[PDB]
Amino acid sequence: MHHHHHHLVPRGSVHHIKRRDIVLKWELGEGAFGKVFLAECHNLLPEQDKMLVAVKALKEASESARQDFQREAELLTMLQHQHIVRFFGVCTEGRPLLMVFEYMRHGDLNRFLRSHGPVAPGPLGLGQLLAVASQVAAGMVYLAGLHFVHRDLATRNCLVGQGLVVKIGDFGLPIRWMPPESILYRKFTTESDVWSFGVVLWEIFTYGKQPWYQLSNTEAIDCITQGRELERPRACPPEVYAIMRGCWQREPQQRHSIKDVHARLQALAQAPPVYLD
Ligand SMILES: CC(C)n1cc(C(=O)c2cncc(NC(=O)Cc3ccc(C#N)cc3)c2)c2cncnc21
Repeated sequence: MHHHHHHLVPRGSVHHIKRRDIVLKWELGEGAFGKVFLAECHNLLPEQDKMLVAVKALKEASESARQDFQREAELLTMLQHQHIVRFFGVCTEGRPLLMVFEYMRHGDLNRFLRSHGPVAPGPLGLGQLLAVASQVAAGMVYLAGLHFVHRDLATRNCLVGQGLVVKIGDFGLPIRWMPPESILYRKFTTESDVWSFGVVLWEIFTYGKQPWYQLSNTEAIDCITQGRELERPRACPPEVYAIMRGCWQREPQQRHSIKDVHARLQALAQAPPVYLD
């Protein structure tokens, strides 16, 4: 499960939260092994007696998944950045085992883009789309610096919090977001993550449309492996499409670096370019 992260070694133990300090409210979702709940957490942060958090409950007993649980928690406690999901700790007293994360009030970024298409309710403007893209790219610069390969960067795996703050997580193959070498050879690197970031840019600029939406799963695999490129979205300025093309170079060593992609998006976000569809 975490074999590709073997080079990442924790400095310290995970934060432990007493079960009685967690008060479950309602389900936010499920999926990947499995249930996510909104909850109140007591005695976590000094500033607030009680605070909202998101709690993931482990389904398995197992005891293989217990080893995976501990390793996952150890890796998540290392990820400390403004644009990476914030992990608060575990609860190991009793069953099921719990993982506690920061509550991000606006939910996943894919749903957010779809519900704010053509909080402040309404369509997201160019400056806002660039700000979302810049934040994801900032998170990816941090991951590249840690030599951490995400492997499933997609808007469904990002969260939106207070003031449109965006953070990268992984809520649980995402073939449509993968480069040819990942599909064909399961080669996952900083370079395959940058290709997926180019696909995330495409999702942002299409307001959360599915990549290769016109194709079946089989047609998409073949088209990616044969070298076809996603079309420039209507809301996408030329400056932004050039970034996508840089992320999508067939040769991984030719792809633009995430530091340059982030710096370019910062430059555009702090402007933005005078672009009208
Ligand atoms: C969508 C919705 C139901 N939802 C889920 C929320 C979660 O916080 C969450 C739930 N389950 C598992 C995780 N695990 C991870 O993200 C692991 C991880 C992997 C890679 C990186 C990197 N780089 C960082 C972390 C987090 C969440 C919070 N607030 C509101 N809705 C939320």
